[PDB]
Amino acid sequence: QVQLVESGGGLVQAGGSLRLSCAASGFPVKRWSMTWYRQAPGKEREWVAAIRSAGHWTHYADSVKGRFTISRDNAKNTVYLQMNSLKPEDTAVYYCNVKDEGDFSYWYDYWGQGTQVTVSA
Amino acid sequence: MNIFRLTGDLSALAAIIILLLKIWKSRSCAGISGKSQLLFALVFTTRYLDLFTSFISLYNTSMKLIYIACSYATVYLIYMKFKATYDGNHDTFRVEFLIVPVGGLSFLVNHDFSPLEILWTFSIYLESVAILPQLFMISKTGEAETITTHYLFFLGLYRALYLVNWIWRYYFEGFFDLIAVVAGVVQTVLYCDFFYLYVTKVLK
Ligand SMILES: CCCCCCCC/C=C\CCCCCCCC(=O)OC[C@H](O)CO
Repeated sequence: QVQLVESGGGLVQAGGSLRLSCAASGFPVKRWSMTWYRQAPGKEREWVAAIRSAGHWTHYADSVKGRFTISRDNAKNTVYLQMNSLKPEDTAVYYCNVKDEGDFSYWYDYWGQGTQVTVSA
Repeated sequence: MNIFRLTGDLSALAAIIILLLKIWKSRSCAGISGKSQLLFALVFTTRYLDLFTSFISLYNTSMKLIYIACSYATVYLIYMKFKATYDGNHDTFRVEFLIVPVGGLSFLVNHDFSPLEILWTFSIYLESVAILPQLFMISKTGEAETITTHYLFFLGLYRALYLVNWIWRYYFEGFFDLIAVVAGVVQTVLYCDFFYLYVTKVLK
């Protein structure tokens, strides 16, 4: 019913920057949230940054504050994650997750396939 | 997480059905604030207005319909069917002093200035104070013959599961809605005073 596609990953040096994109396809809902996750090799997945469908609210994990910036683009059904000053610890497969914030919409929960991000030391 | 929001919503629906069923089978709405039930009917009407526009699921349309039908039926039983047992002389809270400040607050403090967002913010703020007429009535008479212990349990389970939901989504997903949380805390404290009054005044 809803497809999410992530892009923008690859290999980059330490201190570089990268921008990922989560393009959404399917049938929209009026109120949603989008969250970026990442899963380094052997560790549990952890949320990174979060944004809603409208408003100025953003949220960044302690480890990425000041370095990551999350932004919206509804005219294209896409949400961006700008990654500046990358450290080798940021190496992971990054996933975006979109959730319906409306009531009685418990099973409207979609994830991308993931995009690899590797940061060389 | 979506286990807590689902069981929380179902626990809210259970409370509505319990109150509605209690009034029908006892043929009395003694001790019930018709003003609070009117405010709750107004919460569900404004929150689920996109009933009659966007279709998402059969569970989605029916749950929106179940809440509306049950709240309106409770209002119908109190003010029309069993109006003889309605203690109008004790349900004296002037709800304009709730709706008007809640309406103004929704236009001032919200996440985004749009009709659908203002309407949602209205229903969030109103629900947090919708029980106030019920509190002032029990505080006034010390009785709530129609309020059952199980009714209060499902109201309390609804608030507890929502509290868990806020904590789970914040820690595991980084999501937090300051407006919904702040209004949700006001609502939960108000329900706790509801429970404290029932235990001390009605449960003599
Ligand atoms: C009657 C029930 C109690 C309702 C009590 C409201 C609780 C706080 C909600 C949102 C403020 C958080 C900021 C998010 C929205 C932006 C608002 C803003 O920038 O300024 C308004 C200021 O926060 C005004 O206190």
